[PDB]
Amino acid sequence: GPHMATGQDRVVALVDMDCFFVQVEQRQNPHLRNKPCAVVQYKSWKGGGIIAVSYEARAFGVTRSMWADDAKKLCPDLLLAQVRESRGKANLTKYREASVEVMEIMSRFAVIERAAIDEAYVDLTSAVQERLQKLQGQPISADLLPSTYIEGLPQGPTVQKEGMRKQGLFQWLDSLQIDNLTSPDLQLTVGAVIVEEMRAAIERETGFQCSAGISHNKVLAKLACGLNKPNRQTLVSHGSVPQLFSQMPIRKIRSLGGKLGASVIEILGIEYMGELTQFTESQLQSHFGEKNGSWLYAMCRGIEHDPVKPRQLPKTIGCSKNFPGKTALATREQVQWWLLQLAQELEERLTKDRNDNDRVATQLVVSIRVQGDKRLSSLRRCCALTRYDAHKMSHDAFTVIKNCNTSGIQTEWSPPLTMLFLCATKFSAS
DNA sequence: ATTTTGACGCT
DNA sequence: AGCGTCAAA
Ligand SMILES: [Ca+2]
Ligand SMILES: [Mg+2]
Ligand SMILES: [Mg+2]
Repeated sequence: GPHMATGQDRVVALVDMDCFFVQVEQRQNPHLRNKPCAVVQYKSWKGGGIIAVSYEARAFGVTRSMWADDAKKLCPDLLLAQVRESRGKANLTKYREASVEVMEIMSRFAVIERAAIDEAYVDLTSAVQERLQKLQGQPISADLLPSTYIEGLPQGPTVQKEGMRKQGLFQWLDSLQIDNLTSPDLQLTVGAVIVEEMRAAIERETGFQCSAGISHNKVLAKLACGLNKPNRQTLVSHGSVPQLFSQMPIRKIRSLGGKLGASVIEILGIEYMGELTQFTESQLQSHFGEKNGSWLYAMCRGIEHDPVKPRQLPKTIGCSKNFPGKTALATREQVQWWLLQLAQELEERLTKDRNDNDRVATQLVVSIRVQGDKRLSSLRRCCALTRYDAHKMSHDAFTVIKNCNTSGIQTEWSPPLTMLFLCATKFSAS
């Protein structure tokens, strides 16, 4: 009752760019705008692997991970943009730079946590308090929320999408208590007003559209974001959680899409997030561990305390290349040449990072995969990163992995290498 | 023969 | 430290 926390103490948004790499390429090449199109890496093997897909192309069934040759079977007029190749490998610089554009705009509004190349969490609690003080009891107009959905509405006693959106928004705003500055629902609504402004700023200043979720915590904000993509935002209130979770597959909640979620389903014999409420906290801890159990117990009630971390920059800078099938590296010269290629890209990126962000990486992580291992990485070794020099870094990586070559012949490498990975970590101020 | 990333937990 | 899990485009 009066002491039960309800996880309504914060306003958190999650902003996620729509079909991000596709929008970067469509900005650059107007011929691709408003077309079925996809972004592809490499071309010789089956036309290249698709990594991003416009919504027009998704209508034909094109998805990520599809070979372009296969996507063309579903969508013969599919347009393609290729990821840049430098030093023999795909190079994602253009997308990293576009990400910085968006992250810098979002940081004007609030502290952000960079969650991926195209998404960030925003802690809006303080901005909301400020805006409520500015508003001075003034009601919030639907015109301030032109792209907002209120999850769960309309309800109770138009057949077009925008009509339904407005009906739900009208029901929500008609029922708000705008004179109570401590009302969580009002706080979320002001949060959504701010996110409309942030999304408008992103589109105005970059050309890129995005979706967003607004709720009381990161997990619900992320879930909310996906409910009405693209180019829309969704408010998930605390009160919407029971109905929302009553038919929500467990795997849809962030962190439950893999083995742990599968085990929750198998061990407990349930399917939907809401079914978790019938277990005690101790029961959940007994199956999934102390941390996961407490997290599940609160999360299924819509409560999560994970903070929006103040971190706009990536914590690592890495470069990786697979060598599948017959292309596996089987000679020492090959291994050294590709380590050099990777180290040269890494050096370029590190030097730019040092100039932009006043920091230096101090550890180099080398990871490899040998033919015949189901795991992504077969071996990982670290060494000191003391100089931003590609030849030194490639030599040091070779030194730390050379003992993996079983082959009695110095010139031959066995078992062949199917992946090389260099990652700069452990940044210190500079 | 998706590939190329990036964060964080476990022991 | 090295390995594993989960998640982005
Ligand atoms: Ca996205
Ligand atoms: Mg994303
Ligand atoms: Mg995606």
